[PDB]
Amino acid sequence: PQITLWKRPFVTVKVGGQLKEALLDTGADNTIFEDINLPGRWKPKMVGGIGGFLKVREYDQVPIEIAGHKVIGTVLVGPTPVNVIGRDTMTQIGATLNF
Amino acid sequence: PQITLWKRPFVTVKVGGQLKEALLDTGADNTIFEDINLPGRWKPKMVGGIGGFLKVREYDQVPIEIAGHKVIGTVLVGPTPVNVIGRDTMTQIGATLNF
Ligand SMILES: CC(C)CN(C[C@@H](O)[C@H](Cc1ccccc1)NC(=O)O[C@H]1CCOC1)S(=O)(=O)c1ccc(N)cc1
Ligand SMILES: CC(C)CN(C[C@@H](O)[C@H](Cc1ccccc1)NC(=O)O[C@H]1CCOC1)S(=O)(=O)c1ccc(N)cc1
Ligand SMILES: [Cl-]
Ligand SMILES: [Cl-]
Repeated sequence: PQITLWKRPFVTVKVGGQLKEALLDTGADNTIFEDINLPGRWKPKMVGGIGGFLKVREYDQVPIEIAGHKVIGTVLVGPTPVNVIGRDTMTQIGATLNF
Repeated sequence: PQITLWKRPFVTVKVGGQLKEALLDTGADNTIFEDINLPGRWKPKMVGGIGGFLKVREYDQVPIEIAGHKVIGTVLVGPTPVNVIGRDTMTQIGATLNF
């Protein structure tokens, strides 16, 4: 797709085969969801945002699909106010910013 | 330009007569700079993200030079860890995400 930015750029995303929504966020290094339930053990991880630093759960090698693109990546789960697709995943799907 | 996302997408912009670097940020509703002097009146606002909220000054109808274009729009000013160009400004230069 080619999408403009008048509204928040949410996409449908299948993450661990569960159907969710998340914001394509070129300012996010990492991809983070609030309450998807991914199976298994996870690694503690820290992420930083406008307000400070949060402790999140890092789940490795998680399947993610966006726009027909099926990728394997790292997905954080933590108290983010909105689900975000970060640059890690966006480079895997060949996403670019254009103007 | 077509910007890939293997690194953080910084651009140089002019604001308040000064050259500043800012992150092209499709997750940011509005543009925010740290430490700039703008002349008009401002209004106090708050923005939220990862780790909580940030107090900013909202200046309305401010010029920014980004790429080759004069964009007039809202600019927020506050102690953001990184300057960001948000959707409010990117929409005015017809920026799009492509994937
Ligand atoms: C640029 C904003 C962050 C300033 N604001 C918040 C204030 O905490 C602000 C925090 C701050 C100080 C210095 C640099 C950067 C930030 N301290 C402040 O300036 O005092 C200083 C000047 C000398 O002594 C103490 S604000 O404009 O006052 C305000 C208040 C409430 C809301 N909702 C919105 C804005
Ligand atoms: C969380 C999104 C929805 C909103 N933020 C934009 C995001 O791109 C934000 C940009 C940023 C980069 C580095 C340090 C600080 C902030 N990155 C971010 O948090 O990266 C996290 C999530 C995964 O990787 C790490 S914002 O900064 O809170 C924000 C809110 C409102 C306005 N007007 C402008 C900015
Ligand atoms: Cl256990
Ligand atoms: Cl700068």
